[PDB]
Amino acid sequence: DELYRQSLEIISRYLREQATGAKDTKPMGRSGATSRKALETLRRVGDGVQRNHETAFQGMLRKLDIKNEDDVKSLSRVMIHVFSDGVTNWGRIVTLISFGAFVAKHLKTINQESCIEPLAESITDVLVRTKRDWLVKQRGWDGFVEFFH
Ligand SMILES: Cc1cc(OCCCc2c3n(c4c(-c5c(C)nn(C)c5C)c(Cl)ccc24)CCCN(c2cccc4c(C(=O)O)cn(C)c24)C3=O)cc(C)c1Cl
Repeated sequence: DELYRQSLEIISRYLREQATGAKDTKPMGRSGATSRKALETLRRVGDGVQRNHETAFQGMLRKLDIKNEDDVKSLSRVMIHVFSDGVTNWGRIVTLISFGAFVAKHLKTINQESCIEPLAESITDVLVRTKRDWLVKQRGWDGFVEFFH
């Protein structure tokens, strides 16, 4: 119940603060410090990988044809297909979240900023439902931060 809350918190914060250039006006909620270290890891690595995959991400966005929140409810299935099953590791996870961050930037640009919030949820939903057991075998986000030092 709570690990989903933690992950969702991190992703929503990262996506918003990537979309807007701001750094939030408060700290984090319950389990806040681990979530902060995760968010700063994201700050570094997400921008790096987004720069590396600018071409593929930008062409995919060119395809995705996103207009409103209904598009958000219809994109989760493409996200699931691309993230699917097979090789599981932290790099693919940060890549998931990083494409979420680019999508959030774009949504703010088209003034459809309100769609950033369901997006994160969808990401987070797909993130837990598909990797839950493995995440606990990584003691959650602890495996994340320690991996990326
Ligand atoms: C529609 C949508 C999806 C989203 O993300 C879904 C998963 C992330 C993603 C992947 N990929 C994406 C691509 C993409 C496509 C399609 N083609 N190319 C060349 C790229 C870069 C795009 Cl454009 C956007 C997101 C992703 C494919 C290549 C990277 N990867 C990958 C595959 C296999 C092994 C490894 C690997 C290792 O070695 O362990 C490390 N990673 C990075 C690997 C992906 O799973 C997110 C949101 C919010 C939305 Cl709404």
